[PDB]
Amino acid sequence: QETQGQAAARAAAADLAAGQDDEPRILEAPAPDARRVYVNDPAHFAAVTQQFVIDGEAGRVIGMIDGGFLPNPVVADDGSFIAHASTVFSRIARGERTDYVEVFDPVTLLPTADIELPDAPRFLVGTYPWMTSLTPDGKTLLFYQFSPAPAVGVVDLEGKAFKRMLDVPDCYHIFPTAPDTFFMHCRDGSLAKVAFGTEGTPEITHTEVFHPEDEFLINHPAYSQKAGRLVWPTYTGKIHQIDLSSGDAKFLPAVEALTEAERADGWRPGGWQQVAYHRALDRIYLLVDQRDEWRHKTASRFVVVLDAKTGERLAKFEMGHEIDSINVSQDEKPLLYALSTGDKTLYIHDAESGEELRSVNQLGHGPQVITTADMG
Amino acid sequence: ETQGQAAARAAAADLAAGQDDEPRILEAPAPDARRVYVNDPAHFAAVTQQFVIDGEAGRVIGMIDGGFLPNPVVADDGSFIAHASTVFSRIARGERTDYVEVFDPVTLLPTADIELPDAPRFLVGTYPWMTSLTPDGKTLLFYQFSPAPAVGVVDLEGKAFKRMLDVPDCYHIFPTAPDTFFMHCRDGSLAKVAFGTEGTPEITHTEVFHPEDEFLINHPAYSQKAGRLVWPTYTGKIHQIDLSSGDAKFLPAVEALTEAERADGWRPGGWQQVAYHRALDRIYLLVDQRDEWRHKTASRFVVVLDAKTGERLAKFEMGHEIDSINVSQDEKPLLYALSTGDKTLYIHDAESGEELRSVNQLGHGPQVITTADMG
Amino acid sequence: TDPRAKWVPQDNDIQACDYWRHCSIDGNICDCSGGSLTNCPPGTKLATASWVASCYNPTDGQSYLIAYRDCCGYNVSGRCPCLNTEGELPVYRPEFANDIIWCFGAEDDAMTYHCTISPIVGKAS
Amino acid sequence: TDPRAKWVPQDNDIQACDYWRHCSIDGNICDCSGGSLTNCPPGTKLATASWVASCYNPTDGQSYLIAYRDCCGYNVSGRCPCLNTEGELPVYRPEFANDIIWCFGAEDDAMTYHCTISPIVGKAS
Amino acid sequence: DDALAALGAQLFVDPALSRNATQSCATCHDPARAFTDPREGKAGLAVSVGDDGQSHGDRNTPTLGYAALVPAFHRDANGKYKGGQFWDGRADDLKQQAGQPMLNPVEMAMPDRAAVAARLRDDPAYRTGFEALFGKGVLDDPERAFDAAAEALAAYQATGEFSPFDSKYDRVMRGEEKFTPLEEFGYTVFITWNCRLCHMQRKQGVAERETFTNFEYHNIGLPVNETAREASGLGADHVDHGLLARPGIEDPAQSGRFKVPSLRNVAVTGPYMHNGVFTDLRTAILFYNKYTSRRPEAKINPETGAPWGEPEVARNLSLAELQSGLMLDDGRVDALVAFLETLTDRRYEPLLEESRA
Amino acid sequence: ADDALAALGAQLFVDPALSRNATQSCATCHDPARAFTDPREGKAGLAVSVGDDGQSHGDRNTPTLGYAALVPAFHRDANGKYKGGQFWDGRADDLKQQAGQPMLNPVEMAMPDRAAVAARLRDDPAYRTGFEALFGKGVLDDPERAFDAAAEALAAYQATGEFSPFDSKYDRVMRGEEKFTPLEEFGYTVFITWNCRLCHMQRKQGVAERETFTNFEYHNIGLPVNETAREASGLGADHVDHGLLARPGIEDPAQSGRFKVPSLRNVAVTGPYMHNGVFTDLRTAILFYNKYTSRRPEAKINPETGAPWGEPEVARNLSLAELQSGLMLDDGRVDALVAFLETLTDRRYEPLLE
Ligand code: HEC
Ligand code: HEC
Ligand code: HEC
Ligand code: HEC
Ligand SMILES: [Ca+2]
Ligand SMILES: [Ca+2]
Ligand code: NA
Ligand code: NA
Ligand code: NA
Ligand code: NA
Repeated sequence: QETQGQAAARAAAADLAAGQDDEPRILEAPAPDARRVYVNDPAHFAAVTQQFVIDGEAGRVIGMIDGGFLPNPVVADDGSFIAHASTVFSRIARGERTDYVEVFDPVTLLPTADIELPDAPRFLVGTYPWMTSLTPDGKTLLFYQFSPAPAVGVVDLEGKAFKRMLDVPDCYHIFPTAPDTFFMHCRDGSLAKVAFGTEGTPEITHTEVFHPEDEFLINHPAYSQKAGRLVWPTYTGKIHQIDLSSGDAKFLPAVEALTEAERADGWRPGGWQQVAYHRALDRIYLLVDQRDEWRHKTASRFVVVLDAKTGERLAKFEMGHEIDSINVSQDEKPLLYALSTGDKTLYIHDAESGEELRSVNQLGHGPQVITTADMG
Repeated sequence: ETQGQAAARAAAADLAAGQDDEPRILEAPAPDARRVYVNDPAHFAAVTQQFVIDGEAGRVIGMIDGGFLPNPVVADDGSFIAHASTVFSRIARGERTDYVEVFDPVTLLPTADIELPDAPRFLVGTYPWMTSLTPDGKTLLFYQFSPAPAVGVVDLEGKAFKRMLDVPDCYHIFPTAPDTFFMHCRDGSLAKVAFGTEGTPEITHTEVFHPEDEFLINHPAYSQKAGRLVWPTYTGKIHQIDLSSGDAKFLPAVEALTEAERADGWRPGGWQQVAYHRALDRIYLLVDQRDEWRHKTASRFVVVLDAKTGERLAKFEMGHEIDSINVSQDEKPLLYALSTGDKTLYIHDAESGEELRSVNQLGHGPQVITTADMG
Repeated sequence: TDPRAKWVPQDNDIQACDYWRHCSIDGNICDCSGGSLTNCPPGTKLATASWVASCYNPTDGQSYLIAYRDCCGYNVSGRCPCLNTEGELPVYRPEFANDIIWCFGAEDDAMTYHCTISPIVGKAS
Repeated sequence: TDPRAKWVPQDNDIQACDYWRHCSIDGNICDCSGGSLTNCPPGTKLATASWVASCYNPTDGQSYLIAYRDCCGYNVSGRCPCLNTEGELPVYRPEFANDIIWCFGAEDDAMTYHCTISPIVGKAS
Repeated sequence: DDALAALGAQLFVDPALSRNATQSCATCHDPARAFTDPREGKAGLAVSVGDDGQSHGDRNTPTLGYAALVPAFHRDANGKYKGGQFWDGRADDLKQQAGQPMLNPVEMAMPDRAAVAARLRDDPAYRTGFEALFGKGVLDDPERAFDAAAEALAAYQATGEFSPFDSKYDRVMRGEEKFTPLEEFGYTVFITWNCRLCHMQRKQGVAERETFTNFEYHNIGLPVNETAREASGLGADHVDHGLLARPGIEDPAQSGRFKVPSLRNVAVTGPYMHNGVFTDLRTAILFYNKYTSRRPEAKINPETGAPWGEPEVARNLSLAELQSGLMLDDGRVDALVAFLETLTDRRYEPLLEESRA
Repeated sequence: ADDALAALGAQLFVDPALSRNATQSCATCHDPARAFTDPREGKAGLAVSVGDDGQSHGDRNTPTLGYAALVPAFHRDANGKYKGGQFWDGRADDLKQQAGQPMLNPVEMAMPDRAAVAARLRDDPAYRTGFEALFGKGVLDDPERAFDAAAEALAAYQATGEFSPFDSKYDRVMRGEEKFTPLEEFGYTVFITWNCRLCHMQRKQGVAERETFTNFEYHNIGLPVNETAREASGLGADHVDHGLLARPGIEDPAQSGRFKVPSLRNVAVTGPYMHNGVFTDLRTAILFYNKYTSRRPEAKINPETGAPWGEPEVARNLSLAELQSGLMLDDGRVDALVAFLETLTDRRYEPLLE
């Protein structure tokens, strides 16, 4: 029953009674592990923003990181560092713009690199996790640029330098598969494979077109880099799965997250990070609710869980709150994270039973993005 | 009809008439006695906002962004506004830059951006009289606490920081002339500080006007044009000092609360607890019943008293948790009542006390109301 | 009040999120921070870029294209926030996508988001 | 909780605004952003300056001086905000004054406010 | 009304209005080509040849289609010059424009108002037609006759024949047809990209008779058309100052600004711009990517394979509108071409099929 | 036996037979009438003390023995810092290890060796009885046992309530017996909130049971050489007092110039101040800290001389993190700190305050 605050008070009281001396200092966070979860608050487009580092097992904030305008957070899967690409202005929201990448030590949270990006080249957009992406070796960060045209910036994290912009076709998002290769999703309904050396034009190859013009693939797909599994819902809860693990795209059988009867009774996915994927269980989790067709970014109160191989529904959870984003820890007996932008609260659930275990409130102004590391 | 209804009807009529209008950047209406500014220090956030409000219509007519705990000022004559502000190279970390911006009060564009060398501002929850303009509008003075009380002199007309003035152990800045201002000292005197373009300033103290056991609040009211400094204590005794001649003349203290009210737990409380209307010579004080050490909490009442006699003129039940008050300085004033918790400015008739209108969604923790005395 | 219910436009209050021109607005209504329905507030910079939506006007029964141009160069106003998504498509159809900061073209290279205006730019079709 | 009623300390929860050592805290409790009762969160800088208050400990009947030292160099945490003012005096008695950002002495010249710790520094006289 | 327009119809195709009787308005403004000049001269189709059979103009002959919707020259409510006729707006309105080609020695070359009045007096149907509308002896007074002819021609240009509003675009807007998916995408790009800043009548709201121009004056930084400049004989030193050439405009800030052309029938009225510098529609669209694209190809004119060339007038460019921060990829260029082609009047759809080929 | 050992110490403490020419005892330099410090004027005033040969001067100021029994043996604390020991440089581990050093130091009591000391002990029949009751037959015939035993006795005596009575005004106030004046109270508040607390309080947080206003750590506060004392000591114009780095076993150059934080108990009556007695007046020692924080030009001047303080004797390893607090003490707060420090005077030395 005892809360963190109570346990802390008891410990402070025992130390005082014992005459224990202790030097006030700066704390280090505990070692990154599978139950650490990061929550980013884009703060409804505010000029400065915050990320909260959370122990999901305790439901406790263990650290924070400040950011600028609409930063893109990334987390190395092996737990060795975290980074973001951010944007500041010389007079709050006016004046000279500077875009930069910071890399941070995951335990001290100090910055270990601050790499300027020339000519203010980031895409300023409500936050999509796969618009800035680490390669599997953690040595390169790739960020998306929209203006003047779609392009991808290559940032060397090891030598702590921007390298160059790559020209790409009319495509979006970045799913890295190798030190020198990533995929994007193109307007024409194909994926593009982009393979880049140290200099010169990248080699670009398209897949088959895998969805028609009027099937809408959401801005927040789930991507497991370790599995090479890209899980891409549409507005109706149809789920495309692409296996990129061979280095080339293989299209898996499509699954429906909702049944025909649910679709006829107004059920549709809705929210921000609407989909999660657990790699070891090979399971998909989708935020859904009954909604008009053009209310696709509103919160949802339910999560369906399905087997990714068969499309078989495994569970349907009533979340008990207005949930915008979900994700999962990637360990055995995972947690299911359910973040409410309106409540500014992360609800932590058992992913098996659906039950709310604990919660962490006061997460900024408009928190939206949950990131975890797959350390397994 | 509400503003948004009237605007919907106008837009519908222009559409039905085929009226074309170029989308463009608006100018705010001319500064007038009923414009009111509300600064949001946002509970010590690294960036902050100021809201420019037409107090007559209850309409936001503009905003101005600021950095960490900026100090706003407004020229009484309406010719400009300005603030001293502080930014950092990486949000809240890295190299600090302190600066003054002056803004045109119609376009809101910055007309000066004046760097203050060596990050000299005092970072404190916002007190209006910690940064102040001289009455000619040519000089901005700001307070420094570290390493010691000092006052910085910024020339607005030549757009340049001038120098720091060493002062005694004293606080706040109440300018009285192009070259002179007063401060409140720990020893309980005021210090008169007269400064040249160089040389130590000339500093002289008044007599001690309050003992060590009376606590004078961080937010006195000061009318530069009347020269009146109105200074409440935690119990609602009010010191008044007349600086109109250029030198301090002490006036009798008045009590804002009766002896029976004091016995029954009434004390001022809030942030800007006191306002002063120049033409009516009246004081307004936020009061409630409260424990003696709950002096920064909101108050639900305002008392109004005649500054010459101390006589109570009204007691208003405000109907909301009010943290700060101020008044317009025109002949029939508005009484502004800002609630930090509601993030809302309530606009009252100062004579009757009745709430006329409100302006909500004023940032995160709005605290400071400023008006111009254009009279 | 039900966030998931079909959105229902009105032509009587431009400061409310159900005003008919706001059918795919994302951010804050400029009329609430000293702009107007189709003008930016003082001190901010009007973008030339936009996302578009076709919004039905219940008054005259026409659908109009609304070009959502941002006013940029100030921190977000924090007044009259709204997010509607009628006809709104994902980012790879960017002409209809509303998470993007549509501040391109604004004077002084301004790119921070303050609020959005809702001018009609043409007939839908 | 009546905000104007006399403040009542407890010794059972350090994250609540009525914890006995928070009797003149202004800002945010560091324990709620990854510090502890007497340590700063990761990535922040511990000031050496403080304002002080005599706070009564109901567990042992003693009054202690608490030094409210700030953790600096980060934007305000926004978690567990409290403002108490037991014994708090105006700015011209700064040792007891708590609107001041007590960041002096912090490493890297850090002067932005993140949160405040509540260590006991001596017995109250 | 009707009778005035019917007189102008006859005058419009009457070669007796040229000195040596070889050309009419319709020679350069051929109704089979959306009222533009199909004739090949020394600079191809970039500029037109006058009645003496040698003299070339220095500007491209524009369509007369929809010219009747252009307001008279004025300063608008935003402080901007607007409306008028010719690429530089030097004529106030159609009536003031009409007698100019008739007296211009590089065009129809009539020596004077008196010589035109003599020709009108020769045709028995003109004496009858004009006197019925203007009073007896109208044709015996050279300034009366000349004004009356210009008024007739202006009335003829204001008829439905010149502005029919029957393009695919118009049919789509009333629901008779739908855009193809490419045309729809082109309409959406045109409306949301910077093209809408200059090539729609209104800044906001809707036009009842949209002609895809705001009638303003802009310097989009085009190079000299070298073969046209040569042919026109104006010299290696010549600068076409555009709107600054209008009498009573003196401000150098107007140098090099030209009237935004209506995009109706644009797919069939190549070559493009005030000097016909670009032969193909797609090239005219790609020109705008010089201000936005970072790719080296954006600098190259695809018709020459060489850089575009320096602007004839390197100042006063409309950079706030042109430097939009967004480049048109090839898929959006294709979509813009498809959209602009829907702006072809019905009777020019077979012509369009020829230009597409 | 606890009492017996300390009573033997009481005797040794005042016995000039422990000095070569028998002109001095521990009480000569550590005079009980002056909070166990040296009232005698030498060539450098009261800055340094004169030994038994009537000529040799030390190079450091004689510190009080009051409260020195509360100092832990030299060690490394939980935070990684050196702490405790005796002498300004911590070179003795504890009081027992310290005691025999003045006895044998040729600039102090000047006994030639431990055998010389044992012989003085044997020459006196009261010692023979007292030593053997405590340590065993023959303890005084064995120079190294005798000398160890003498040192233990002296250490035990220094641990008696007499050297550490805890009866200052500060103590009476903390026991609830009386109140501080407003000035003394403000002084205590200033002491606690300003950087003095970082070094001159036993604990980092919490309260000490027996507070002696020092954390027993080692700090270089950047003091200049006391010229007249350095002259008097005869150590030479090139000599550097390296403080803690002189302790055998310490080799790290980062320890050069660091000295043990002194207890501020009885500070008002034990002038002149610092390890070399450079400042005569308590107020000057407080004002010295303003050199690191104040922007006023007076802060660069030593008010005793009207001249700049002088360069640090060791201009490396200064405790700048602590010293550069960003806040200047005005004259009001200096007055308050003097009033507070005076309340740390033991009751028996209150008459010395004027
Ligand atoms: C020899 C070729 C030629 C003939 C014959 C000719 N025009 Fe033109 N027309 C031009 C050219 C070239 C321009 C553009 C000239 C300029 O901008 O300075 C022009 C421009 C115009 C315009 C302005 C349209 C716009 O968008 O600015 C109108 C109206 C016009 N002509 C009507 C007439 C009428 C009526 C006649 C018969 C009296 C006529 N034209 C005879 C070549 C000719
Ligand atoms: C700043 C105003 C402006 C913008 C923005 C603009 N144009 Fe133009 N456009 C002009 C002007 C003025 C001309 C005539 C220029 C000249 O000939 O000197 C013109 C000429 C054209 C022509 C040739 C028409 C003819 O009859 O010769 C085409 C096609 C055209 N524009 C298409 C577009 C498209 C498509 C876009 C958006 C990608 C666009 N323009 C953006 C002002 C603009
Ligand atoms: C000639 C003067 C003189 C005599 C005699 C003398 N002392 Fe000292 N004492 C000093 C000086 C000077 C210091 C500081 C020396 C240093 O730090 O190197 C000192 C330091 C000490 C210290 C260390 C205290 C501290 O705070 O570090 C102790 C304990 C001490 N003396 C005890 C004794 C005892 C016991 C005797 C008699 C055996 C004695 N003293 C005799 C002058 C003297
Ligand atoms: C960084 C640690 C540190 C801080 C902070 C500090 N002191 Fe000290 N203090 C010392 C050390 C070490 C000495 C002995 C220095 C030496 O002599 O080499 C000393 C000596 C003194 C003495 C002389 C005592 C004696 O017996 O000679 C006084 C008085 C004193 N300090 C008062 C203060 C006051 C008052 C403050 C706050 C303004 C303060 N100190 C801040 C470390 C500190
Ligand atoms: Ca043409
Ligand atoms: Ca001494
Ligand atoms: Na040519
Ligand atoms: Na002209
Ligand atoms: Na000396
Ligand atoms: Na050593």
